[PDB]
Amino acid sequence: NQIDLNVTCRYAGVFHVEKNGRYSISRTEAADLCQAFNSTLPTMDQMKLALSKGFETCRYGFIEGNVVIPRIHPNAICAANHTGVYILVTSNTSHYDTYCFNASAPPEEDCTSVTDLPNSFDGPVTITIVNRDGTRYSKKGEYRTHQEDI
Ligand SMILES: Cc1cc(C(=O)N(C(C)C)C2CC2)no1
Repeated sequence: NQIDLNVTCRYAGVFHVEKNGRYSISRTEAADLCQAFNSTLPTMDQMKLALSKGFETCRYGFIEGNVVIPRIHPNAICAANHTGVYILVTSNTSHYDTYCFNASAPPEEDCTSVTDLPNSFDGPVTITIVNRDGTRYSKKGEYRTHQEDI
């Protein structure tokens, strides 16, 4: 009973979370997952400030109100070569990665590793945070509050 959560650097408190190496998070699960990191889904303004500090990914993820990809450099296979916060307009499907916002993180680029999941609750799952440098933090718990996300 295991969940892998790949996380990034934080930029103005904003970071990306990919679950189990595939698009697999619902919007309800995303809010709960960010809450386990004492975080919330970013607002569009928070995401734009993070972009300005150096944040970009090549993955769709929830923010408050939309699913987006922050882009700095144009790349044909990432958000159709767009720059800025690219907003997903048309999709059949509901599951993506998520972004999260932690207000207590440093104001600009923070590329230290994540070493805690501070607000998960009691449960049976081995949750492993996987940093980009491969370092891992694991703890037994749960973060999903909606049964249909389990
Ligand atoms: C202590 C401490 C802080 C971190 C860290 O990188 N975090 C990021 C994801 C905002 C916070 C939620 C735990 N890891 O350990």
